[PDB]
Amino acid sequence: STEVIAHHWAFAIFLIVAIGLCCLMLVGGWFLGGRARARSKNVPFESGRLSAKFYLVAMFFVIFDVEALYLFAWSTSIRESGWVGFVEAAIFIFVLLAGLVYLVRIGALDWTP
Amino acid sequence: MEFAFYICGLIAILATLRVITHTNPVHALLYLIISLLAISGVFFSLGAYFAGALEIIVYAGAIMVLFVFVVMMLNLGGSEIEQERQWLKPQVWIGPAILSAIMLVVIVYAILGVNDQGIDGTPISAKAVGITLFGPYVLAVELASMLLLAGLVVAFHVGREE
Amino acid sequence: MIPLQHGLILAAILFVLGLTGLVIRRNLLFMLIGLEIMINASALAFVVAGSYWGQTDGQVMYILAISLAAAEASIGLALLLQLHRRRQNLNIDSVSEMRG
Amino acid sequence: ISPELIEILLTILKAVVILLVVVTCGAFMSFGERRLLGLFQNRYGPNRVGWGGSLQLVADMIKMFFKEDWIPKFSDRVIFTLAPMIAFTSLLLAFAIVPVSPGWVVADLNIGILFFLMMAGLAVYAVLFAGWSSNNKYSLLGAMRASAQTLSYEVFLGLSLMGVVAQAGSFNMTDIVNSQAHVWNVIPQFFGFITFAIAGVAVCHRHPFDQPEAEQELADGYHIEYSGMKFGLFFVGEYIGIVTISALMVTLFFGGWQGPLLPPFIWFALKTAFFMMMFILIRASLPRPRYDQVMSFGWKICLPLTLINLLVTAAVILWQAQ
Amino acid sequence: NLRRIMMPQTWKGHPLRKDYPARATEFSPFELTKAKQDLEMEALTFKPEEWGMKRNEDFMFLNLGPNHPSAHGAFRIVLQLDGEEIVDCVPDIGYHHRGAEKMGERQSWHSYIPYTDRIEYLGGCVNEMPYVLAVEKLAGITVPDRVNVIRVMLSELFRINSHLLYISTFIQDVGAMTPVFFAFTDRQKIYDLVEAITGFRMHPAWFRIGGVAHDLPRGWDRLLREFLDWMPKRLASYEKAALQNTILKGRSQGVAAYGAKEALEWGTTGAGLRATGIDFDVRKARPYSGYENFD
Amino acid sequence: MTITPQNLIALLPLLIVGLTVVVVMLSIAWRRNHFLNATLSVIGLNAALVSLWFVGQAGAMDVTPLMRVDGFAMLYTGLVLLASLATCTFAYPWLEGYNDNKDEFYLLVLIAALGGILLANANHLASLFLGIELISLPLFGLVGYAFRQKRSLEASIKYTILSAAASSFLLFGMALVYAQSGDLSFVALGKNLGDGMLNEPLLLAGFGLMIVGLGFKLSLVPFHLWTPDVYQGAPAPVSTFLATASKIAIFGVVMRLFLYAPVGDSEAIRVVLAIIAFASIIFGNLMALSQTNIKRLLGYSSISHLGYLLVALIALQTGEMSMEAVGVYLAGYLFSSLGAFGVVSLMSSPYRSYRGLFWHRPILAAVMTVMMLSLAGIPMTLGFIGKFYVLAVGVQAHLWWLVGAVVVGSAIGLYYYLRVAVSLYLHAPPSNWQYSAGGIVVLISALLVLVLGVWPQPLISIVRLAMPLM
Ligand SMILES: CCCCCCCCCCCCCCCCCC(=O)OC[C@H](COP(=O)(O)OCCN)OC(=O)CCCCCCCCCCCCCCCCC
Ligand SMILES: CCCCCCCCCCCCCCCCCCCC
Repeated sequence: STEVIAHHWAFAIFLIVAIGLCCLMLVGGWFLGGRARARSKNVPFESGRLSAKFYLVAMFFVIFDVEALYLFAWSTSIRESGWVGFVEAAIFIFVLLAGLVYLVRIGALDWTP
Repeated sequence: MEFAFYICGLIAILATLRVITHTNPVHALLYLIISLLAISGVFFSLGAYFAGALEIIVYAGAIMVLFVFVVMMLNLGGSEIEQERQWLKPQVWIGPAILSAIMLVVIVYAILGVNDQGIDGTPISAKAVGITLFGPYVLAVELASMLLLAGLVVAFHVGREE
Repeated sequence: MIPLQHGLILAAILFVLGLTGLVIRRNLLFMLIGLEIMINASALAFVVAGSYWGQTDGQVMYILAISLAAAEASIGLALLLQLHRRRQNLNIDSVSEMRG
Repeated sequence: ISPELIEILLTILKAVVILLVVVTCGAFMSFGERRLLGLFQNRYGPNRVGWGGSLQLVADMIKMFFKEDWIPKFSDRVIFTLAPMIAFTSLLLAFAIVPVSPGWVVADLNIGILFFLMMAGLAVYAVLFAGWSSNNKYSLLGAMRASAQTLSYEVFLGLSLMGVVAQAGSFNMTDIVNSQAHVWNVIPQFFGFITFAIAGVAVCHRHPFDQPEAEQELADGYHIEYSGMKFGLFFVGEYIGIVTISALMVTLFFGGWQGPLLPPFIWFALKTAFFMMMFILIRASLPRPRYDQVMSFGWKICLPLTLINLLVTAAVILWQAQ
Repeated sequence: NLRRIMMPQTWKGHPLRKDYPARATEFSPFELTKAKQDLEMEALTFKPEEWGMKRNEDFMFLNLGPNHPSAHGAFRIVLQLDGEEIVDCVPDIGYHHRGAEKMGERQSWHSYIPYTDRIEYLGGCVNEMPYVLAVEKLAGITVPDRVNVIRVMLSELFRINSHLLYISTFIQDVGAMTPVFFAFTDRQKIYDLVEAITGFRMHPAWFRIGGVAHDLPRGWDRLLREFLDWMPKRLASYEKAALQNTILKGRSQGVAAYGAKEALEWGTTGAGLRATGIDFDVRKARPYSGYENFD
Repeated sequence: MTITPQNLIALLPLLIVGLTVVVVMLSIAWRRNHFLNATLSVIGLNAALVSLWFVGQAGAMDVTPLMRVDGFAMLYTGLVLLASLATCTFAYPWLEGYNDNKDEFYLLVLIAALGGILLANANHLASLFLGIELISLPLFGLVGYAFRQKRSLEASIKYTILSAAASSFLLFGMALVYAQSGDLSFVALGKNLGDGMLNEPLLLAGFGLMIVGLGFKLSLVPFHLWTPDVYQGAPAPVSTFLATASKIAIFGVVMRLFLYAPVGDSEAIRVVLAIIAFASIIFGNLMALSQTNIKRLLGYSSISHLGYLLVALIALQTGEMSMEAVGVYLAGYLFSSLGAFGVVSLMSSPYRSYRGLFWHRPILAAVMTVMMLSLAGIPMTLGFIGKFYVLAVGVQAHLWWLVGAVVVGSAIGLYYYLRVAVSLYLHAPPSNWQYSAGGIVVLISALLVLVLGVWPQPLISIVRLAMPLM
């Protein structure tokens, strides 16, 4: 139809104009303004190994986000799946909450020493 | 439909080729981010809306965030990677390359001798995937949650500081 | 009007490129990257096989594939983190003590 | 001359007009940040650059254009140039699916809010790239803390969204805004309201979750090496993200453009601007929590709340549908 | 470790010896050549073995300062981090050394009062008070009671100013940014009264040996009454808006706690000692300047 | 398809192990108690074992587009459950010396046993894939359980990378066979072809990629090199568990896939699997000639006996007693591998020389040597009945090359097995009820081996009872 291809072309125009606007603003920022030189200009700002709990938090996010995508797929068809799908999602939610309770009770999510 | 699919496939193959032949972990990670965006563009061209949307949600949004997180953990500044560059010596890579080349030849010979009337590109909405997911595939859903649980507990038990 | 064969070939170059990424690379991080290339290639092949027949089975097995991808990526990266923590290197040819 | 090409050109013009209005109100929201903090702190704010300070934003734009743009030699060039681009364009494209008025929408996608979610993923990529590219251990640890925070809130952002998804029964924005034609979604999805508000505040690098202002004394902000127009790109992206999350919130929980008497765009503008003022109030009022407290509230509280909200929403929806 | 605490290790001599030149004019003008800047930046570089850190291959080393985006001076802290836990730290001070004692050997008894003003720049007359009290002890001067009440009034005004600033900066450090604006408006009211009485805002230098510089202006009671009816509702609003906030309590309660023994053995005074239940205040234990005439 | 109460009682073992996983997890989260978690582990496995008796009373039923339960499923589920129970019983005294957290081991054992039950009941490509991955994930969990150890960590890395690669191989073949056929049901693989064009190139290529994945999974040549490294690096209960339950479950699902598929009787697939069987028997017997370590030797033995198993597989479309032969030989395999690896486990416990074992542990030496003879095909043992069954199956279908392979490989096996057996009795220079429970488990394994080698009729009748859906 005409309306759908019009919306598709509008979305593509939005994409390319946003990309071009951000790149053009960066190009204008880099092109204009004079430049300086100094000794400590290229040294970093220090005003003159870290723990793996970051990995644990990110991997926790990965697993719970995959279970979240399962919930995302379920949520758009709650009515048509009937009560049986609600029950199956209820064992899903129960397993998820049991896992989260396990992670809480063992200090996996407890960042502090 | 054809243009987006072919463009995304071309930049996809180029991107992963740049991933496997790069020395900087962050540069290769960015290249495979671009490649996963291309695979999702291929998915949207084919009409699999949920599949490409999910590829950018978690495949290009969660797993490789953990990849960049681990690169941030290690601070791989090129120690024992780029000081020799042994994977770019032809006596190392030529053999496995011709192995994968003859494998690709066999695989595309098997592919090219099958029936095909094309893909009409009719969209398959997320509600149909949700209906089938909690319909005849319920054991797959629950036991895949069990699989994610197993990966979670093993990754906790192994990846500890102590 | 896109042929199923073309998507199957595209997944095939992605899969064999992941195969080279596993084989020729000595950094285990790049090897896990190549494993992700193969798993994403298989997911793409299953998506295009589902979209050819117009069924959701390809999308469901794609979701199963990416759940496996998340699980085994976490698995390999935990193993990599422990190896780098206790060994101070990521060369896998160094991790070859067992032999016979 | 053909009516189909006329309609296509009109739709393209509408999309361009919407995009220009969004970026100009993002810059005007930087100006409104300054003015509204002045109003809320018993002062006036900038009111001498033009009438009422309305020409101040032109002066900041001129200054950050003509300031020297400098990429450090030790820093990696491509990631340094790339991270503000993502921090801008991700929340811009997250706006791109909002229906402002009937007949005024850029893309009536069948996914929508999912595309908002993957732009949030691109935002966490932007902050990660900005932190790693600086080649500075202070910015390294600061951006790792920020990225872990936004992961810990983006985990339940979608699950807070899922209550409105369940009530609407689809993913499209038009169906969401038409399911609120009788009752606004803020009343049934009140737990979704608070959880999505907290997740939007945390994912947009806003107080009380903004890392570069969380610990200025350790000098560990990941913006510390960014200057020139990259710095302005970062703040324009953050303020555009404020506008984006406000418009998402209006079109999701507050009925969008639906209103009794006023034209629909007027109601949409009023509700969005009310949530922007709510952003000002929570920035100027709420103190910043500690990092482990943020972790505990993100995981042990908000995520089970979203799960119970989705379960109760499903039970109510299936119980009401006999 | 007997290392220099106020000056860099690359320093010659000891300033408080009587033969040392006090003035920088006696020294050469401060040349900062390229080599001088390189060795001065090299001297500030922290290496763990000299300071006693004694570094496991996992302890992150962190540097805060010497520049300090806050009102309380400029200084450096070196941090040893087991992950996110501070295992050991030693403060680096001497970045604000003004040589006040050797300066006191240089100025006379009368002219030293502006230098006692800037010892702690949040006290003003509170800092001027012990110096003039000790000088009057030396000279055998017994001040009249009106002088005592005026000095008590100015000390209490500057104490309220310093406490308002401390509460504002602590609240801003927690994360609430509006009470700094309100408390600085209150500081402006206090500064109005102090400017009217003495003639300057932060450093009045208004105390004198045996008394005060001038008599009180006509109308100081009006400004004092205005500030006294302005204060308590603002203090109550301060408490109910930020101090009773649960996020601030979670940030602050139970953080860096110590008992009476740890405060006594480390010389802690003020509210740091009085928070342990030890009722030791100078104004009640050893009464001075007629502080016993106040309830 | 919807799930009926009869279907609910058909899913009894999977539901029971899932509930037991949840219960064990919550007991871990309450208080970290090693003995309580082990007790709930064995109690849940025994409850699943009794649930198989209830399922046998219930009957056989196709329950899902995915799953199917018949006597095949109950038999293999019982084999896997017995293997996991023995793994827990052997793992407790080994875990008695582990300073790190002990309670995750049983959770991983139940998750992998749940995956094995899934694989035993699997009648779908999705079910096969998910059961394989549910087997694989806590196997890397348990192989690298003692990550402080050098050998366990390198074995964990090896198994992780190789199983991920084979998983992608299998899933790519899965996608190819779906692209050719159009349905993931087991019965519709090649059903869309007839009149002589059954051998479609894309169907054959996708099937061959699945064959590559499963040949990794059952330690088949040339995907056999991972077996001794992973077996030696892993702890002894993990070696037992991987040797028994994983091999039994994936071989049962390979039986079901090659029995139900109309393309399972393809000529080219038959020749390829015959070549794989020949090479696996010959190689996995030839590697173990000069091994001084028990674990790598048992790994090569596992490769050889999986070659014997696939020899029994290759005549499933011509012969009729191939399934009975496979069931009997898997019972003998189960009892043999728990015997050998259990003696290894009680020698290696607690966590911290087979020659001259008889002068300090006489009964352990005795159970080890009878089970060593049992792996050889020596009479008065169940292994001899296994070789008798597989040789009868190979004879009745004119697989003469594979018969000669079995004979030669059995001779080499005789060499190294009785080498270890005589090494036991030479001359060389506890006090808890759980150690006695592990010894009791290995002793009833020995007595079962001896009795079923003397009178194998009850086992033959039991396996003949468990027929699948025709
Ligand atoms: C467009 C959408 C957005 C629009 C704008 C409006 C919404 C803004 C939302 C802002 C969200 C800020 C979230 C901050 C959460 C902080 C949680 C936390 O970590 O609190 C820690 C604190 C103490 O924790 P504890 O463990 O007890 O510490 C013991 C140590 N001594 O624990 C506590 O203090 C306990 C209480 C924690 C917070 C409870 C929930 C507060 C929600 C935000 C305020 C909403 C107010 C109304 C907004 C307008 C509504 C129309
Ligand atoms: C923060 C708000 C950002 C809004 C961006 C989009 C603005 C679109 C403006 C459209 C104006 C016309 C709307 C349709 C007609 C109804 C209203 C008529 C009177 C204005």
